[PDB]
Amino acid sequence: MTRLTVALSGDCMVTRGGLITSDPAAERLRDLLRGTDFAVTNLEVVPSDGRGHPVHNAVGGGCLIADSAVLDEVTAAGFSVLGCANNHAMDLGTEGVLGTMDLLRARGIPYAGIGADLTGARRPVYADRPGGSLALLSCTATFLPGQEAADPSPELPGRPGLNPLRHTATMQVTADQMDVLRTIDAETGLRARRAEARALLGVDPALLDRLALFGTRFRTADAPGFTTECDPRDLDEIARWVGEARLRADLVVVSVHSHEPGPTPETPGEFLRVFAHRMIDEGAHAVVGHGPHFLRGVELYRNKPIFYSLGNIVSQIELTDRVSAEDYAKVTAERPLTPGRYYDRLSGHGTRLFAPHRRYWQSLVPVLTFEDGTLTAARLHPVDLGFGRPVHRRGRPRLADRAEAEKTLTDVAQLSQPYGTAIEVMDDGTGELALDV
Amino acid sequence: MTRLTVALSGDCMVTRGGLITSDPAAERLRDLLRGTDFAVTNLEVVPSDGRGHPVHNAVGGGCLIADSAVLDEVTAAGFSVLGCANNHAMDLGTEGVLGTMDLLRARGIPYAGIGADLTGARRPVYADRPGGSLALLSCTATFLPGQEAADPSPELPGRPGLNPLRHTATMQVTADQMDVLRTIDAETGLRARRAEARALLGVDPALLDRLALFGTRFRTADAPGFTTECDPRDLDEIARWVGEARLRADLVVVSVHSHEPGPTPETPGEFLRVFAHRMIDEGAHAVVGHGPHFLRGVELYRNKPIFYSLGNIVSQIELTDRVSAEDYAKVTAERPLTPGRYYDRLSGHGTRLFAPHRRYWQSLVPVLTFEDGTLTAARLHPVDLGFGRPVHRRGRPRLADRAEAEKTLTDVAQLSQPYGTAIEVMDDGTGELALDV
Amino acid sequence: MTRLTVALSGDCMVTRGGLITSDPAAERLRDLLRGTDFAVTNLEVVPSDGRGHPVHNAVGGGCLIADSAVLDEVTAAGFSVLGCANNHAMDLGTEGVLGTMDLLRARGIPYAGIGADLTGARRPVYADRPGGSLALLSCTATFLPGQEAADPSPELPGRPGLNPLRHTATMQVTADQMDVLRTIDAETGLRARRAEARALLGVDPALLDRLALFGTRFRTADAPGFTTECDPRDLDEIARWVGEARLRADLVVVSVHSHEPGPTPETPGEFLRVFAHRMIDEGAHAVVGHGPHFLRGVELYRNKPIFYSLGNIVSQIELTDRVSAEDYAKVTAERPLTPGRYYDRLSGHGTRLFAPHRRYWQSLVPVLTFEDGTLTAARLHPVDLGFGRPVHRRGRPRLADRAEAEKTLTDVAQLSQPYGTAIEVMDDGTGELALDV
Amino acid sequence: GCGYAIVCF
Amino acid sequence: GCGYAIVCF
Amino acid sequence: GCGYAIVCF
Amino acid sequence: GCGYAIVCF
Ligand SMILES: [Ca+2]
Ligand SMILES: [Ca+2]
Ligand SMILES: [Ca+2]
Repeated sequence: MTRLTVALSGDCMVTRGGLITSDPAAERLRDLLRGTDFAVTNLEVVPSDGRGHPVHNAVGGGCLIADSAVLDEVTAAGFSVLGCANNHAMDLGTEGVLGTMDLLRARGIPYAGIGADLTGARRPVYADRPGGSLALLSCTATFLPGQEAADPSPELPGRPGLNPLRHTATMQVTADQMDVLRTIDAETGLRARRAEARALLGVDPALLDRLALFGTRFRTADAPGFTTECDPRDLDEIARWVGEARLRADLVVVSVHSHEPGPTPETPGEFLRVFAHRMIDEGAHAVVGHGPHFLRGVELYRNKPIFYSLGNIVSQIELTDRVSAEDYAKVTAERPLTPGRYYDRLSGHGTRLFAPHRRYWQSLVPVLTFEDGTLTAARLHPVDLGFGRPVHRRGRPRLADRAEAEKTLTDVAQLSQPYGTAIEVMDDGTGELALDV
Repeated sequence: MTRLTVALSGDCMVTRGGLITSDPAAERLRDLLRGTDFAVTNLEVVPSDGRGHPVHNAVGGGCLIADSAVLDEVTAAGFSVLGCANNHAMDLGTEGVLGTMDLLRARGIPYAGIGADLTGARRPVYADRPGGSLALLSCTATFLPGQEAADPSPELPGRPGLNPLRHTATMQVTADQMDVLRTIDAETGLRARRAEARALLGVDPALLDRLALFGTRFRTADAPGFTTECDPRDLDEIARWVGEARLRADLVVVSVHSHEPGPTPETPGEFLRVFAHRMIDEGAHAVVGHGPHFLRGVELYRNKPIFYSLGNIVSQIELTDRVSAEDYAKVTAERPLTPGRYYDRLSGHGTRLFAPHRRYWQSLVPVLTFEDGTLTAARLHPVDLGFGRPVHRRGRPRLADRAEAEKTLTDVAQLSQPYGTAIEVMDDGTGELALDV
Repeated sequence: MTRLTVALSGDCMVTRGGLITSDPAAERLRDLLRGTDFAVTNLEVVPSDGRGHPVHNAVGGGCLIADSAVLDEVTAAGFSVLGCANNHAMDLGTEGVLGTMDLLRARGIPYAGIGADLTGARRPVYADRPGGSLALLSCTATFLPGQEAADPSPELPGRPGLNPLRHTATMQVTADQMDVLRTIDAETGLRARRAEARALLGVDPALLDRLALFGTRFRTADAPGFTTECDPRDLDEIARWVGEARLRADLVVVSVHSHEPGPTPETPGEFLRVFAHRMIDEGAHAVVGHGPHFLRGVELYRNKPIFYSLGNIVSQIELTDRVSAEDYAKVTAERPLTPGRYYDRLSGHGTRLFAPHRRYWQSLVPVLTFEDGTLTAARLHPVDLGFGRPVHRRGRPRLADRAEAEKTLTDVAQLSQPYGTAIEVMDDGTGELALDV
Repeated sequence: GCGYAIVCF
Repeated sequence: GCGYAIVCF
Repeated sequence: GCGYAIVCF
Repeated sequence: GCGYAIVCF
């Protein structure tokens, strides 16, 4: 009956024009994206005509702001539905995110994940085509506290911001380790400095056999360990909107931004896996993840795919022309710096950060085919971002050649093996997931 | 030659009209304030006509927003120079603080501590009278990270915000306590989750014999202890502007907001004392502190006074008509709440928070007399905020009657005794500091 | 690997529509410009919808202001990157140059050389195409003092303006000539009128064996002579941005406006040659000059071309419809003048200024080919501007016919001979530089 | 932004 | 806002 | 702003 | 704009 194709991708950190080069492998990527019914990416950059003020985002790597003309590069390349909840959408504050919504709506680009209040950030966006409709929901587990949007009260408006997926981490420690922690709390004088809060609240907010010291949760356990768990409010609220989107579109896609690592850098946080299973339990047809800037595994759960990380589809951080004063201060200089010189110094003249490692310059574009909601095909198109090229050329995407596509498909297979995922490989280096249907 | 009088006060948390009642003791307070050359207070509330969006400030006790008409109550009561750097000036975000600056300038009220960028927040404001001039600088050590203002770069504007006095706390632990902390770091799996940051930065950001675990600084020492120290950039920058103000006014007053407790709730943070000494070293004639909502000691340093905390001069938190949705969520309710009901539930129907304790409803208004920069008199006027009165009446200030003024003057003397400060007491309950001049 | 073509041209003084006529030689010029990857010209006219006020620019020949619709003529003709730093961009003041930036950005035209502050005027603009990117920097050595842009201070904004290349001229005189100059200074009473400045500054600002009289620098030398030298700040600052542009684009082009003559009208100023060598030393791939309204020589320096002057690509000064009152005053008239009559009288009914001489109506459009930054071809296309035609038709460009193209190519060869430049000549009158690669 | 005092109401 | 990973560049 | 050339038309 | 006086502070 209804047959729809969806292209997925990761972080779109675009800061310059000419996104699709004259390379035939790059033009074939645009042809691939244009040929689908819907093409989703995560706008990991603030398009701006000047509205707002830079926030201090040292932990996110600095501000990521670009001329709003980059939005024409995104649409001309083939992307048609935008997820905006990430740790950079608020780089220009509440006024910046209101400016982003204005820019996207004036260009007729559907988006989700940000809004003038919390409900607007949580809502799905519905993209309608002659062949059918797709609902996109977008959330992020990585952001500066306070950047989440807020809903209005009877007396005050809401707050523009992002759709949050909060989570808590608990340290499991032995009883003897717990006793030393409380000993350190008492003997340093730290417990004495909570005496006022004890009188005002009536309780010591550090005794919960839980315990909250140094802004971290500790719990007595038989063996040391580390746990993560999604905020119940965010999980139930996002799931609520997923069930709503299921009634009003053929396909529901949940895009989640998450930098958080599991026990290993390539594994997702345990909470993120619980989140993705819940989204499919509620009716989502796919979960697309991003954040780490490298690829993570792919899981098939109840015959629906979870892409824990598609990495970067566009990577032009080092080419941004808008560096904030607080960002400049992170580099000690004997003379005022130009942006390119600042990024060269920040990376130690290229010897650290993302440039030296190949994992940050390989990507993947899945193309999913659905027939009345059933996944019938999941093609995998490896993407090359130009590792080792000059800074002004690396970061633009093109379909990887045969040899490098095969290495990328091998990585994906190895990263997805713990989930029982198998891949068929074509002669050109592209592949597809082995499905049970 | 030049003789000037300065009235000082603490937190002005005004949310209603009729600030000065028909009580003769309240009208005499207005007469006292009006009779000085300059009257300084800390505007601990966002006056607003609607511009901005509420930020999440749970740690500050919620949002503190009021009708801008309260500014007429502040000036009619006698206050004439306003310090605005505190942990509530950003309760409506960057747009709110820009709206506050607009409101203050349209009413011709001199202010300092906030600005459209960092320099503007650091600048002194110069209040000129026929008898002479006073320079006010205002900073805060308590605020949500990111709320500090930012200066512009060649490519991006600054960020509106407050004048910050940042500080770091270090836990001194024994070597055996340090070994258990690193053991907990390794055995829980926490050290494993920094593996990516180790590759990107080239170092483990937790090994500094310093150490940074759980977002807290640890240092090996012979005995456990607790240290605090001002951020060197903020200390040098604020001191720089103090020396500038010294050249352009008779009197330089530094107002610093600080909730941070010392070893005991009544003692200031060690960093705050270093800050106050530095301000007078640089040429300030007085340092007025606030934040804790109760009184702290008074110190005479190089014949200049340091008031570590003057408490509240106006306390009408529970009467605010603008409660944000995130604030409402902190109280579990079976029905939507009105503001007054919300505050009643938040305080456990009056059995906790500030209402049960008398220290939160006594205040002090010092009146300093300077002659060519030399302190010649420091009168102390105890102020009563109506402990035990109904919520709609407590928080308005009046000169305390004889009996309660004497008890307040005794508290101040006891809180100032560790600094060697002596007080003379008048028959009406007012007093003055014993000076060496 | 990367192969890019760049068309260069001189002053674009366009004031009317129909820039490209139905002449096949003019349509072939548009085809040539459209066929390159980038086409650069110097916008020597203020496009305006009415914003700003005319400045007094008698020395520049009057105001040069046109309907903003001429920008559509510029882009339709094939020009795609605009250099704006010249001695007419400020003809409508700071408000006019802000209006020009608005007009160019609303039409999506990349530009450089002007900005809201000095940094913005110094920045390169990056033009991205599928085949690669070009960075354009634009400066001017000819402008009214004060028209240069200014950067902001902590308390005041910058000033919109142009990117300056300042320079100083020193007169070398014999010791006996120097003694007469100081004698004239003393005996006329001129030295007496600096008595106040001597007391205020503590020195006589005329004794530097340097010497500054009559707003001119004099130096004792063995033989009389004339020297020029670039301002060290401007040279180092422009070079700094050139090195920045080198990191972020394949090709860096520096466009410099300079009317200043050398010992002969056809030779460039000595400072301009030092500037051009420095630009290529810093990494620029080409230096395009303009200003004099006639052609100057071409130099190959380290295998990169320097075009000291490409003259006019469009010359419609006498057709402007917007003549200022101060401009009108330069022509004594017994009745109020219409623009065309004013220009006829100003040129003495065509017997002086630019119309009588053929050098002001020949031009050149170089087309450079680069392969991975190496110059592989430099084609030369002579352009005819219609010498001797009626005023309403001369000034529109077309590819010169064979006979006149040959004469223009001969001029270029003779003007470039002192630099050792050789030219190959085709049968149609076009040519190309002899390269060492 | 209220590290060791926890409460800064 | 990047508790245990420290870096989320 | 046209010191020795005098004319910069 | 301060030809022979040089300084017009
Ligand atoms: Ca991210
Ligand atoms: Ca406070
Ligand atoms: Ca010119």
